[PDB]
Amino acid sequence: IDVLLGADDGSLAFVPSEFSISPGEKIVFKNNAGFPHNIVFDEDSIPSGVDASKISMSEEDLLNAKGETFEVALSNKGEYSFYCSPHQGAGMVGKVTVN
Amino acid sequence: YPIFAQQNYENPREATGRIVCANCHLASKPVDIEVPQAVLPDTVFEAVVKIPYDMQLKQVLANGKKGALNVGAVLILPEGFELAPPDRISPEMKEKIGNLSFQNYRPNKKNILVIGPVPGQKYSEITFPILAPDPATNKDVHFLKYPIYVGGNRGRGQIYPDGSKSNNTVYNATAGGIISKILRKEKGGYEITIVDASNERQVIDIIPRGLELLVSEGESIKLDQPLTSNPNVGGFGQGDAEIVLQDPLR
Ligand code: HEC
Ligand SMILES: [Cu+2]
Repeated sequence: IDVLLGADDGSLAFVPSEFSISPGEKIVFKNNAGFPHNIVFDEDSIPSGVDASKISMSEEDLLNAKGETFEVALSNKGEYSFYCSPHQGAGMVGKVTVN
Repeated sequence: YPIFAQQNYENPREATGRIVCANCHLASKPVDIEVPQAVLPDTVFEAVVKIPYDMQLKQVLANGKKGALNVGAVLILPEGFELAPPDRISPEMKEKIGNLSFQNYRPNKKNILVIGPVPGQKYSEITFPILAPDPATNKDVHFLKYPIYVGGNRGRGQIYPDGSKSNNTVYNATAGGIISKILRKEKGGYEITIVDASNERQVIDIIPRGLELLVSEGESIKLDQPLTSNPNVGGFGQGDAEIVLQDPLR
């Protein structure tokens, strides 16, 4: 599934922000508008036993050019809450469910 | 951020005179602005805004870790005044503005400029290159004293645009009673169980990571009593200046 970082009107949001995927399916986050952006998974809001360092960017890492992508495949089932560290207060947050 | 005010507030100054960043940026901290006493028509001048704060302060970042603060500001100029173009900006002034990108609050509002978030260690004082208008080429601009308003913020805000609180604010108890259990979570954060003996009701208040608790198990808490410390070290402030668009004669 492809998720845009920043809407086509410059809105600070993941498009889509809430979606479901099968285990092993890849999620391609691509820089679209309002960058720099990054994708960080909430360590306290993912399925138990999952290492957030294996599926997220570092809070200090950033995608600062249009078209830059970060790909990740989730296998454990459950809900995963993620966010953009610099725009988390903007409401640039999302949640993916692996079913 | 300056984009949250631009996205849902058509004008940044409210009828009370308060700038809309104070709706989410709740701590008050001083902001300063130095502007030349008078300027001539069609001349570039600099509006320097100061957003000072102790630089050894570390705020709670959106993931619980502590880090440095970022600065942002909104400059409200009179109609006719706008950001000076690049060909009119001197080289002694281009190194002063670093490499900041001043954006218009909205494409129709060319007299309201916003900048940030930018790192506070580098931009505690920002220089806005403004071009003074010309009354001979603008019939609504006159040689008069004009008000200039500025809003300066440093640190993460407390409320998001949907009304949700961030982890950079105080977490209050949603019910009075006695704390029967405090579950310290694996990756940080807490789960506090309050037994409201007066209403025979059990409520669980969840606290995010990056915040330390001020309560112990078996302690009696009142409704809205602060259960954690206030982790906000930033704040928003506003100031105003008066500029005289001067006639080149007398
Ligand atoms: C509520 C809708 C807000 C309005 C209006 C404004 N800001 Fe804001 N800002 C808000 C939040 C919740 C956050 C935190 C985002 C996060 O998760 O980190 C912010 C953050 C900033 C920052 C960056 C702080 C830092 O990283 O240290 C700055 C520089 C900032 N905000 C400035 C600012 C200004 C000047 C505004 C008025 C135009 C403004 N914000 C409005 C919430 C809200
Ligand atoms: Cu982002």
